[PDB]
Amino acid sequence: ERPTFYRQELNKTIWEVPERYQNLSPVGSGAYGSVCAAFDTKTGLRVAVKKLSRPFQSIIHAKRTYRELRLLKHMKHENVIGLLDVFTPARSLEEFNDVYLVTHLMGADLNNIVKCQKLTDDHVQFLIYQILRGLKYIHSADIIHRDLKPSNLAVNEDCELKILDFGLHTDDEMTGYVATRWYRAPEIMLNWMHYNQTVDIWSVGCIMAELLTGRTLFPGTDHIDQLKLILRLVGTPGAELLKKISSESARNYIQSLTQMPKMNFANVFIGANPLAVDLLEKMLVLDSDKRITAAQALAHAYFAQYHDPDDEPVADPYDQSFESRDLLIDEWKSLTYDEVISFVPPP
Ligand SMILES: Cn1c(=O)c(Oc2ccccc2)cc2cnc(NC3CCOCC3)nc21
Repeated sequence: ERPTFYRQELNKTIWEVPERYQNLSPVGSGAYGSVCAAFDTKTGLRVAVKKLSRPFQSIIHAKRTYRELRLLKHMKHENVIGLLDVFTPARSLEEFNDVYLVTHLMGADLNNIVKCQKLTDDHVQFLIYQILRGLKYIHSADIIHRDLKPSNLAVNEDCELKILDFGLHTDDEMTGYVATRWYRAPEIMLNWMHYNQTVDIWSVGCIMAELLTGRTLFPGTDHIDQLKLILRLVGTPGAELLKKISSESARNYIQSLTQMPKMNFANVFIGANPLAVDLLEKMLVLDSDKRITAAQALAHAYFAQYHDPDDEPVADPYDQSFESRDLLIDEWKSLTYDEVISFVPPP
C-alpha cells in the first residue's frame, strides 16, 4: 500500500517523505533540485533525497523531469548512479505536483580526492578503469553524459566510483576561468558540429591527466584561451577535420590560426607510465571520429590488472523517442506520473 508520509520544513520548502526516511539533513545543490542526506530504515543505507523544484512549471521543465526520471530508472550498473526510490505524496494524477528521487549517499567527489596533489599510478588505473566501465554501459544505451568532470564523479571509502548527472549549463556558467568548461571537447565548446559519444572520452582524458599531474589540463580563462591551450598540445586541425566542421563560421576562425604540430606527450607527462601516456594520446585526439571508445579503452594494456571482458556489462535498449516528441505540460506530467507509479525497487 501507500506508506505514511510526514512533513518537515527543510531548505525553504516543506518536505513530505515516507516514514522510512529519517534524520533528513540539507546537503547541497543537485541537478534541478536540492538534496538531503537521510537514513533509510528499510535498507539500512544512507541515502541522498532530491526534491525537484517546480518540475512542471513549463514544457521545458516538464520534459526535463520526465527525462531525468527515465534516465535514472534505466541505469543499473555498479559504476553509474541508480535509483533506489522515487515517490510523490499525491494520491492521484490530479493532485500530483511533487517528485522526490532517492539514490545512494556518496562520501566525496573526485575534486576532494585530487586536492592539488598527484595520485599514484595504480590509483589512477583503478579510477579511470571504473569511469570507462560505467561509460561503456552508458554509451551502449546510446546515452551521452555530455558534462563529465571530477564533481560528477563520486567515490566511496574503498575508492569505488559512480558517475552522476548523465544525459541532461547556461552561457553564463560556461564563461571565464571555470571548471564547468575545462573538461569539454572542443567541438561542443565551440559548437563545431553535431557531436557524438566520444565527447565524453575527451573529458576522461582531461580527468586522467589531472589525476596524473594534480593540475588542470586545459585551465582556459575563456573559450578562446582554452582552445589555444588545447591546440598547442594536440596540434591544429588538418584538412580532413576541417571538412567535418559544418559551422562555416568556426571553420573560418580555425583557419586563421598559425599551424602547430602535436606535442610529444612523454615530454608533457614527465615520469608517467608509458602506457598511461599512450592511452592519453588515443583519448585526446582532436577529430572525434578517431578517438578511442570506452569499450576499446577497457582493452588497453594500461588496465591489464582490472580488465575482465566478462564483467563489463552493456545496457538494455533505451527508448528515447520521446526526445523528438512535442507534448503539452499535462501530457509530460501524466507520462511522469506513470513512471513514478510503475517504479520497482532494486534487490
Ligand atoms: C551531488 N549529488 C547529487 O546531485 C545527487 O543527485 C541525485 C540523483 C538522484 C537522486 C537523488 C539525488 C546525489 C548525490 C549523492 N551523494 C552525493 N555525495 C556528495 C557528498 C559530498 O561530497 C560530494 C559527493 N552527492 C550527490
